[PDB]
Amino acid sequence: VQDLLHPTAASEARKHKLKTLVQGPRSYFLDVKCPGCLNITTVFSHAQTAVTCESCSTILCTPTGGKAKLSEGTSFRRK
Amino acid sequence: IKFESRKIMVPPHRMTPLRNSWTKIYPPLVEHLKLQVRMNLKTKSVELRTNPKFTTDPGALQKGADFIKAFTLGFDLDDSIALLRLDDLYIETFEVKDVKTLTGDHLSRAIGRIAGKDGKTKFAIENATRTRIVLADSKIHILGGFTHIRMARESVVSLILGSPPGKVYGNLRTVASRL
Amino acid sequence: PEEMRKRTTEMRLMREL
Amino acid sequence: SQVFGVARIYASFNDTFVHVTDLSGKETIARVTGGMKVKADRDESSPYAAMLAAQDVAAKCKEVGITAVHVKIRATGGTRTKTPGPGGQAALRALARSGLRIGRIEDVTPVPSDSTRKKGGRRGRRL
Amino acid sequence: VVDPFTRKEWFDIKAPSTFENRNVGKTLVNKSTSASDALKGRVVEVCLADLQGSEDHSFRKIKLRVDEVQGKNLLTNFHGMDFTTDKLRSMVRKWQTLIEANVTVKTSDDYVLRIFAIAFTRKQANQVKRHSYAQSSHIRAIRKVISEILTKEVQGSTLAQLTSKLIPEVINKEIENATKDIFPLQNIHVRKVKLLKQPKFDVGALMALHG
RNA sequence: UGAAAUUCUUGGAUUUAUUGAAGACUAACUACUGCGAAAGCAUUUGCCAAGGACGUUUUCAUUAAUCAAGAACGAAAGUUAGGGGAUCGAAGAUGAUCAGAUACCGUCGUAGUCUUAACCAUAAACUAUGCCGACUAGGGAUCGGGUGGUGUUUUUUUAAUGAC
Ligand SMILES: [Mg+2]
Ligand SMILES: [Mg+2]
Ligand SMILES: [Mg+2]
Ligand SMILES: [Mg+2]
Ligand SMILES: [Mg+2]
Ligand SMILES: [Mg+2]
Ligand SMILES: [Zn+2]
Repeated sequence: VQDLLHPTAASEARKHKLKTLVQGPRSYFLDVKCPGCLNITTVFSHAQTAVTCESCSTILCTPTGGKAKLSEGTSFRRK
Repeated sequence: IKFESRKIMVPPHRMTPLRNSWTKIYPPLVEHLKLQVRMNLKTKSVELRTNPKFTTDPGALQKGADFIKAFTLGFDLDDSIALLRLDDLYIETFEVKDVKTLTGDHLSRAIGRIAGKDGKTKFAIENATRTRIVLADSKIHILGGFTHIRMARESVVSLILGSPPGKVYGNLRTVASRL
Repeated sequence: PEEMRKRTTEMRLMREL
Repeated sequence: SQVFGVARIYASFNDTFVHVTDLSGKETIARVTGGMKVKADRDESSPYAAMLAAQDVAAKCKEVGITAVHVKIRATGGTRTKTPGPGGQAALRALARSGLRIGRIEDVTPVPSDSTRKKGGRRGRRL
Repeated sequence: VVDPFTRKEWFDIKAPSTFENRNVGKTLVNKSTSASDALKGRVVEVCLADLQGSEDHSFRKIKLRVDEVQGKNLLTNFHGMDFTTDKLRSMVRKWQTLIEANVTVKTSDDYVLRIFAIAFTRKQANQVKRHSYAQSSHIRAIRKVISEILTKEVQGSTLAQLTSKLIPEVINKEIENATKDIFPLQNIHVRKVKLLKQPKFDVGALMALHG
């Protein structure tokens, strides 16, 4: 037995994004630090574009089927 | 009695039954036929050889190979042993598509018709015709005397072409009485 | 260990079944 | 001291051939068929016919000098059945009993990748 | 009125130096009235086990064609390779994908030939699925890899060198190494070799092959 | 063939080996599994456009469901005009017409089967079961995508991928 008004956090975490009590995105944004210039760039987790660092024009992420794959050597933090 | 060898490759789906029945397979081969038996696990092929100092019957090697082959096709051990016991047994093999190009559910029903409910139809042919039948998917093998396998083949083929089992069953009684 | 191989076989038979 | 030939066995529905030739296959050593050893055309495919044919070639080959044969058994193949019949099986057994050394046994039936239509028709054949 | 074998004459066939056992039996032909013309172009197929004296090659056959005659010795040259039907029927099994490739290529000797290679998918050690089907992308990639490999070895070699590679099955191991990352495989074999076209005959290149 | 006979055959049949030509078809892998609106679709490689599902904190903002009229495709057979014509083969001919489990068998085979440009628009075209939307049990298998693991294997330098 479960309470629909107050679902368990793990239960909601298992469900699809649109099937929760109040639908919301499971994506997030990241601060990616370019290996060269050490500046921070905001990158979408599921980015569909090869985000490039504006100063150095270096590839920070590459698109894939779902989450974008971050370039090797790029440090990241969740924002 | 010169040094000769035979190799009979075992298909994978017959290896496990070969394991459980190996205890009853090498005695007749090594004792009556005086054959040197072995299975090459690396090649998964049963190897038989004539021992020149011991083997005496020239037809032992070929007789043994057919016995292994009969078990390989799917015939029970005791039925295969009949090849060692006798010398006038042969194996007839033919496919469903040879008789009639059946596909999809038509092929499934043809196999079901030959076997019959609870295998009754297959046993009916086997008893009346004094033969053993192995129904491997669309591949049919018949074992028995030459005149006998032809009779069983005709009864099987009539089933493939669409003849109902009931009518074929009555025909089996008639030929059985003649036998 | 080799007991893990035994586990895979038991699952394989159950799947084939 | 050991000369090899090749023993080609063609096991059809209505007859069995036993043909022994040199290794290349161009030169024929002895060809005997089920019909040449039986009085009634019904029994030409009979195993008994094959045994007589196999024994005759086995005797003839020993006269020539051939002392061992590689068996290449085949059926009609093509759009028809692919497995050798009892006539072929009987011929193989007789050859072994003859004392002629059997080198290697392989099935060389003509198997089509995909073939023309079969003579039966839509309703089948071989009533 | 004439027993044909009174007039026949026997000839001993000798195989290339690339094979261990040169003695490969004998044949017969009518005595010259010439015997050479009938002898030339004659093709003999023999299992590799006999030529190498090892049962590891029980499922492979080599066709050698007669090219020269000297003093009852028939000097032959490599003409083709194939597998026995029983072995092929053994490998081809249910619940797996069959990947077959063919490539037409000419050796350094202008010997145009066609190589057919076959392979099958296999399930991992810990795999539990019944089947090991490969997605069509993987099949296409493996086929491309096999084609490139076969072209590379054939083009950069002579026909004798090609046979010397065929006997130990190095090409199969090379294919296995190249395709290891794409998808696991089994029964990788060079199924067949056809010799389509031939260059101008050079008796020197045959005598050198036969020593 | 149940036994024969029409048929081919000492001018070499059937069988054997080395080739060559033609036209179809893609075995085994092959599985109610995959794809397509349906009919249907199975050798490799390339080009052309098309498509579902999945991922998206992208965009428009009711643009949607069902559908007389009207239109596109529609197995097999079939018609018109060229091409091709290997196999099988309606029609037609012909051998035998004895024997009931093997009782319709054999041989030659026109149209067709294949293809190009158009007609025809029918099937047990079947899940004998309209389309759209909502809700109502558990279980583990499979196909495509995605997420998670400090899981095995490979990469036999690591690794990262790929496969499990
Ligand atoms: Mg698929
Ligand atoms: Mg879409
Ligand atoms: Mg229309
Ligand atoms: Mg026309
Ligand atoms: Mg349909
Ligand atoms: Mg509904
Ligand atoms: Zn930078």
